[PDB]
Amino acid sequence: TLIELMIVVAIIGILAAIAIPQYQNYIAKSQVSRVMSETGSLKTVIETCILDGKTAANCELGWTNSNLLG
Amino acid sequence: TLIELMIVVAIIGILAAIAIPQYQNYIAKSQVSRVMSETGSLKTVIETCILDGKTAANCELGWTNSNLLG
Repeated sequence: TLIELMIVVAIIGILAAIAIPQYQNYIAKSQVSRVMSETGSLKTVIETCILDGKTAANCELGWTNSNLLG
Repeated sequence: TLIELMIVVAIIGILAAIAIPQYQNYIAKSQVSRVMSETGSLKTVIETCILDGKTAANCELGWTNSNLLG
């Protein structure tokens, strides 16, 4: 019957119009948190350099490239 | 001969006096059935409008004029 197909179309339209929870707030936040870790891991060496008295060129950084540009 | 003509007249009288089967019922029933179908065709759009939440003025009918006023 036509009414059943029209009900099916109405259900499809209802499902297609679901509200998107704006996921950008999540992803970016996690990314920032990740940076908060990586740069934080450097606090160990820099302090160890400063308390040792080495210059900037003599301070060895065990830094590996991060895909978020650090 | 006269008797042959009178027999012809009698046969004409019998043929003219046939019983009419009261055909009004068939025409009335057919018209009512077609009005039934035409009005039931609007159930789909009315139900979709009601289940969608539209107001009376915002429900668009596909109705076209019917030669029967119903």
